[PDB]
Amino acid sequence: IPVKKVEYVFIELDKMKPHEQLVQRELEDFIESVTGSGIFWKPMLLAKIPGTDEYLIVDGHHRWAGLQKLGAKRAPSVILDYFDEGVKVYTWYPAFKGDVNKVIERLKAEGLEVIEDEKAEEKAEKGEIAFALIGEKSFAIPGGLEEQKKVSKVLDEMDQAKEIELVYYGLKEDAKADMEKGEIDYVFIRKAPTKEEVMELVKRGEVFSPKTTRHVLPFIPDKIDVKLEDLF
Ligand code: NA
Repeated sequence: IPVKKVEYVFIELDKMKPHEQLVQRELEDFIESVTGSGIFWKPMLLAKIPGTDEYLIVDGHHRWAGLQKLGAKRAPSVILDYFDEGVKVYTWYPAFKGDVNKVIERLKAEGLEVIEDEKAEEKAEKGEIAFALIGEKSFAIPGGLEEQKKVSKVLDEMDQAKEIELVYYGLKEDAKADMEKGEIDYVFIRKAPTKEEVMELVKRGEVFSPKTTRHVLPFIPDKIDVKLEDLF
């Protein structure tokens, strides 16, 4: 898709509402980058929540949260019509380099079930279980939203402890191709939400587990060049 210079507008951070949780490494990396470079270059993508003067964060949770942590006030933003057909939503695929037996033990310690099930991926994609865990073997992790959050918490902890390397793939096919090559061991598969589900969630004040949405527009917003000091 084409890159397009789009006009941004500064929006106050306190008007932005998240729809998903954070990955600690991504939060800390953003803070390190923006303070080290002094430049904010990737605009927030926002959509107004109907009946309010608040915005759904479409893209930029880690940027918003990092700026809030730094004590900033505003961020450059592109305002979208969320239900325009050009706005599409997919998901991310958490994958790891590491020992699946250690991951499974940690998942079970958090009260999750991990069940060998050759239909796990199909069930996950239908929204019937929290995640499928797919590699040499195929496991179902039953549940829904709360169980997805428990899985993600374990992964973030193991990422921080360097027990695994935790990476997020945009495309399931890419994760599977890298597993074939021996670059990753297992991938977690869940169903993407619909846009209607995202907006319903933010309207009730709730959030998904980290990296639940991956939004795509008909164009790529060109990068911008805003000084960090201008956000305060
Ligand atoms: Na997202």
